[PDB]
Amino acid sequence: NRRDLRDPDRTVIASELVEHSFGVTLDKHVYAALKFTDEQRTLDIRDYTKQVLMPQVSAVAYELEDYIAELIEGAPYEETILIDPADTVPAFITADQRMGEANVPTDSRRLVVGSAVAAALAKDKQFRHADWSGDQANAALREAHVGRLAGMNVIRSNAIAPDKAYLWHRTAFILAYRTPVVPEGAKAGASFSANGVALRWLADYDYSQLGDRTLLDVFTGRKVVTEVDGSFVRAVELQLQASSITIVGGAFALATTTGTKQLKVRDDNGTDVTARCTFASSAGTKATVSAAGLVTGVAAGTADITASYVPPQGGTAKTATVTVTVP
Amino acid sequence: RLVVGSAVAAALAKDKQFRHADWSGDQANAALREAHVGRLAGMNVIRSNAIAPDK
Amino acid sequence: FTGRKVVTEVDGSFVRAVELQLQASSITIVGGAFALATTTGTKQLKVRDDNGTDV
Amino acid sequence: IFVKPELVAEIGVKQLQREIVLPGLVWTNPLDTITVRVPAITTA
Repeated sequence: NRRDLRDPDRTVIASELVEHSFGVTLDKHVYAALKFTDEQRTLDIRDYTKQVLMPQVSAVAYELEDYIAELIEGAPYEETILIDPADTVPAFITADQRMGEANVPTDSRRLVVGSAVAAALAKDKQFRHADWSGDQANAALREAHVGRLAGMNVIRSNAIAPDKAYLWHRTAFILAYRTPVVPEGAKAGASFSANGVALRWLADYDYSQLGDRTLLDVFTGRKVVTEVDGSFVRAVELQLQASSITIVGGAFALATTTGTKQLKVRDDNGTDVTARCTFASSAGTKATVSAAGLVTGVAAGTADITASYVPPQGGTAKTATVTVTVP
Repeated sequence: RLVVGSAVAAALAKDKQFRHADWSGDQANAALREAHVGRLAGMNVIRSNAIAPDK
Repeated sequence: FTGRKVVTEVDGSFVRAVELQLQASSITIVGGAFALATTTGTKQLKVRDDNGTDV
Repeated sequence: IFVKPELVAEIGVKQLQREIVLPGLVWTNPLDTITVRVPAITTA
């Protein structure tokens, strides 16, 4: 506190400190089970390590990647940055200055971008034109790699949404993994490990069901590191805001007079937005459309379907109408 | 001594004078690369979060 | 114990230092449209100024 | 049911704070009051 000299009215007025804390716990049990129905096992399966162990390991690894994936966006993000499709580096500069405002350390800042973000960076004029880029090699034209940008490392990952990027400090997410202890009253298994973390492979013979059953399991726990006041300022999310949408394939008939067609809609950037788009039919009796866009032909003729998408930047929802000719 | 805020530094990085390598004149192109303006005018640039970012 | 002082000139002008201020073109409220929290809640509104700094 | 202790740890979790850059860039003078003389400039 600031004290006025030669005027004692606010004598002392001391201060204090309160140390904070947060808890991290294991709450998920990632497991993959396979019943083998022994009579099938005697003739169907040929290589136990090839067509059984490898698929299980791959499934567990991809499940762990997905577990990281929903945890990445499962945080109280404040802003979306709203990267302009044409000019993209101002968005990165804004994200960097937002991180700097929160006094986040610059060292060990991991940035992961999607395929659409990399495509937008490649399409950007400031990275193609050598006079606007600096490097005479022009990697944007000779290749597709973008390189270092705004003091960050670009890593492509398809697990996250293509029109999404995440820049987080090293101490932002807490992931804990526990290898299950092999029981002393069961057949000995193995110590298969995928991407560093070790899994437990427990196999048992079910005499009641005349089968063999195996399980690959591992314990895990997740935590999002946030401030005391509930302000997650240790990471930033960048979104590729869109300006137009269109239904892929243009005009189409369908399949037949009594068929189905899974309609798909893509934005101008080139990202799938089918899940987050609504579909309306102006000729519902002529053509029936589902919530996910699966239009079903109930009556032969000509109809129209309008797909609406809420823009990430906000405002009016972009609409696109496509005709259909049900045979 | 010249001291700029977060907003001023962000605008300097976003300036076309420094962003464009041909206009900046530096083949390193520090604006697109690791964010740092460097020497501006006849002095250096000091980044401080204590002062107002817009001033 | 500390003491503050600004070194002005004899005429009465502070020409030994200068301040630079960023311009503002438009202001936008964060989050666009929002409901609130409930029928009897509170919400701390925040507004941008197209530059990044808080106003 | 087994009673267990509690664990409180600390691994690289530092609260965000400011940076001391402004001090040292100003004319600091040690030490009632301090008066600084202003030299005079004559005319011809």
